[PDB]
Amino acid sequence: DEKAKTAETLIWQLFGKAMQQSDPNEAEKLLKKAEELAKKANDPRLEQVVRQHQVVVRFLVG
Amino acid sequence: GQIQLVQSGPELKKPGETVKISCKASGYAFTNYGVNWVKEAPGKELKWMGWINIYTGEPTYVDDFKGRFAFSLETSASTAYLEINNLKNEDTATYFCTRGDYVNWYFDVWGAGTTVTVSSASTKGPSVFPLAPSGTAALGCLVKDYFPEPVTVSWNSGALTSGVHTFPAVLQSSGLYSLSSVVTVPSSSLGTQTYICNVNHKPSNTKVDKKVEPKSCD
Amino acid sequence: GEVKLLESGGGLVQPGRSLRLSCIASGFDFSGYWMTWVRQAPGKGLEWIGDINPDSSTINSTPSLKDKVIISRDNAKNTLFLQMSKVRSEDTALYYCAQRGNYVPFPYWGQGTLVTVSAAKTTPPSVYPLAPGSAAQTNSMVTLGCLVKGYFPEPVTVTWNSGSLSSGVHTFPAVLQSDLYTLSSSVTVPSSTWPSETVTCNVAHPASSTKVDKKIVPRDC
Amino acid sequence: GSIVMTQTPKFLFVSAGDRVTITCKASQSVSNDVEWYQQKPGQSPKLMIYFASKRYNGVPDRFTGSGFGTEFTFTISTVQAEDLAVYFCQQDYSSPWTFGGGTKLEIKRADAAPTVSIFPPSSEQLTSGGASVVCFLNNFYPKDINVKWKIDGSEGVLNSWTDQDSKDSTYSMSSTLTLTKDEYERHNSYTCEATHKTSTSPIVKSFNRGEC
Amino acid sequence: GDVVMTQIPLSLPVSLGEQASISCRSSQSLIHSNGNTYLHWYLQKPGQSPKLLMYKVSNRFYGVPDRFSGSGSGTDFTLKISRVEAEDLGIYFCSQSSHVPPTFGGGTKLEIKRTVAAPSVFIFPPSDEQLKSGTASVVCLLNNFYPREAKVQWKVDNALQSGNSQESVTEQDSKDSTYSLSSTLTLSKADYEKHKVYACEVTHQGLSSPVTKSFNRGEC
Ligand SMILES: CC(=O)[C@H]1CC[C@H]2[C@@H]3CCC4=CC(=O)CC[C@]4(C)[C@H]3CC[C@]12C
Repeated sequence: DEKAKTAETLIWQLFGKAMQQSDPNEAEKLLKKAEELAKKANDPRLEQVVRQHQVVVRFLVG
Repeated sequence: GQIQLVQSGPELKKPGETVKISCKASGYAFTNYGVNWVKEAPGKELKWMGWINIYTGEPTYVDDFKGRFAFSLETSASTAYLEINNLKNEDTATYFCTRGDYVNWYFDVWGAGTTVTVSSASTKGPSVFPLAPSGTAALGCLVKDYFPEPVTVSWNSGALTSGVHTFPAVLQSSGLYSLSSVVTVPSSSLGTQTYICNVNHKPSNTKVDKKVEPKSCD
Repeated sequence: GEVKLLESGGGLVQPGRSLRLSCIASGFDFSGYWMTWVRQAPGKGLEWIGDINPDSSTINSTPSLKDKVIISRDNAKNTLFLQMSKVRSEDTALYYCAQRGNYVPFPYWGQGTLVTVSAAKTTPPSVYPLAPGSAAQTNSMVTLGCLVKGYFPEPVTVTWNSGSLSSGVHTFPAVLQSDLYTLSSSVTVPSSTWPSETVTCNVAHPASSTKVDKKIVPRDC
Repeated sequence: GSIVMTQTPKFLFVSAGDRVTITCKASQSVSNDVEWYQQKPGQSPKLMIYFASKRYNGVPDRFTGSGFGTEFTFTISTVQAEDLAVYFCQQDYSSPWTFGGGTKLEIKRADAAPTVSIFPPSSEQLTSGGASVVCFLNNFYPKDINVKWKIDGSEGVLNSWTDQDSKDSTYSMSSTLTLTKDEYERHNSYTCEATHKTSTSPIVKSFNRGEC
Repeated sequence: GDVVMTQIPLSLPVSLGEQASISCRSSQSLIHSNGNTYLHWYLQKPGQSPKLLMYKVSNRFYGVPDRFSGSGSGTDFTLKISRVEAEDLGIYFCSQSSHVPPTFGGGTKLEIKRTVAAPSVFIFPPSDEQLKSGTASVVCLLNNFYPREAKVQWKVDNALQSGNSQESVTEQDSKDSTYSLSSTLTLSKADYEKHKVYACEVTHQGLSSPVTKSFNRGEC
């Protein structure tokens, strides 16, 4: 699915942007946007990836 | 292309020096994983050394590996460097650079491993002595006091291969190596067949052909 | 082909002498496996004697028999030898040679040979016919027999018509009395087959090297 | 000291189709180096189980082996007629290698009456000076049986029993009466009498020397 | 501190065509907060880098044959191989990632199983060339035995030696699966010439009694 791949690329880009951020609120907003994009893609795997990214970002940045 | 990591060749150092090992990644997007380092000591367990994140370059070390070790990156060339300062005799080990994932947290792609050996002994050639025989009799050659590894032992220029045992080398107290090569032959052929052991040590450019005879008890 | 182990050298030996048994192996690479001698007392459990390695460098033997036996092998003729000195009455037994392999323990066994240590003297067997009486011919099946009496030592082999008749043959264990053995062997055949067809019992005694063929004949009444 | 292997039970009386279990117990740890052998009456031992769980080539699937440490078990799920034998357990963990005592397996069946036949001494044995009167009792069960010799009605007797047959599981018995030629010729009537569980009256087989 | 992983057993002899089982036990709970249990199994062959076999307890990594299975929970985990082959020999070890930092187990080695066999013992004296240099090495060789456990002792005039002998062991043979061992005793020239009788004593499980191979200095 091309749409799924594009959504995955966008999710990874958002995760990369969040990883190099200093304000945890900005990272939370980016992760919320990524979760919304994953929900729009209708793929459980993308939701799982977003959930894991949230955990990793919250641990490392927070 | 095939996803792989390439590491530099083996390293031989003296105490007090500094070494630098490289790890080059090819076959994937270098900025979507993490680079972990693993150290394996002889006869011990694998030990996680630390990891470096590509996004920001900030490294993380365990407590035991702080101070003397350093991680660095060259993103344009897709390379990771490990730098060791103030070497000791306890740092002789094999180092792997491996790729770590962000979703399942495993190490799925491993490098070949770079061996680092630290010792103050200097290059020296081997000495070959005959373990002489005295319906099946065993004989051989003893290789003593050579540094560093490895040496190659052959019988009759490779003509004899059945029953030949070549034991792994062991480090002596003085810092040099030794080993033994043995072979079993029928007793009736001892006085007819000429047995020669050939020992080759490339770092010292030493090649020795030793003839083994039954001990002249007469 | 099929793995074959064939023993030889057994029989009667007077006490205090020496004994030499041989075992020939065929069907496999004789110079690659360990070789074992095992023995069994009559009516008892097995007992392990010893074994030897391919090049005769290491020999294992039971501690109680370490000083009495000597094992050797010859890969030129595919042969294994056992030698015993000063045998006693306690060594009367049956001996097997077995292969001891790398991945399977004791997979192939020989037939085994009988060793009897006694001071008696060899005596050839006496074979007698056993024909049914006139009143025993009223059944569809009729029994005949051969009686082997007064032989020494064991064993004797009794067959009927050179092994052609294998069904309906009972061979009872021998009884020992006054240093002589006695046994009887019976065969049951359809009444329409005898005396129309010839029935002959063959008795072989290797110890006395005596072979006797005795035809079953109706009683001369 | 030598490792002592104790095997139980010593005797087994089972009917066809049942399941049996034999236990071999060591005096000290022998890891998993135990082999189970089967020996039929009058033949060489045959390897059945090795390394305590593995099955040798050609062995029917109804034989299983298990255990570890100091106890091992050998199990037959469905006993057939041709499984009558003696079974041994052996360890080769440490020299010297010791065998167990062995379990002797026996088969039950329905009771059967014996077939009785009598044979007077042959002419050649009479010529030799002796006289052997033979009594054959074929195909009965169970083994317990009484044999009586009657010379002219009046009560040198050797008794031999065969091993249990592996096809129909019956026992056969040979009774031999040994006498001198003169003693045999001094009497006419000779009777073999069988008393067995299958009947309340003895089976009588009689002959007369004058008769032939 | 760091989670401690203990693996059972240290050496596992198995035969081709059968099943094998390996146990890994942690020092504490490996269940992560989010719900997943991160226990991984790796395999390493001689002379190569480790390769992932199983991830997250029971999942199977891409390319792994179907005969590998994993199970367990809490602090007890198990790996099972239904039908061992010649290519499955190596060192297996577990790892965790649920608590910083990841740790690795000690490793279980798989090897072929065969029957017991006693060693052949030989003894080699020192040559004259070495004696002219001031040192003397005496060698005791044990040939073609199984299993790996054997004990060697050096006796000089019936006095047990300690702290100057070194041993070396080969790998399992590729044709009949046996080992070989070499024990070297090093002496100075004066100490070598102070004594007469030298002996190597071997104790092995497959031998009913210890085997002594001895010689005398200067004799033949
Ligand atoms: C991407 C990568 O290399 C992985 C391999 C091991 C992983 C770590 C394992 C331990 C861990 C547990 C957490 O709950 C937070 C994230 C961390 C700290 C992980 C971060 C990502 C790592 C470093």
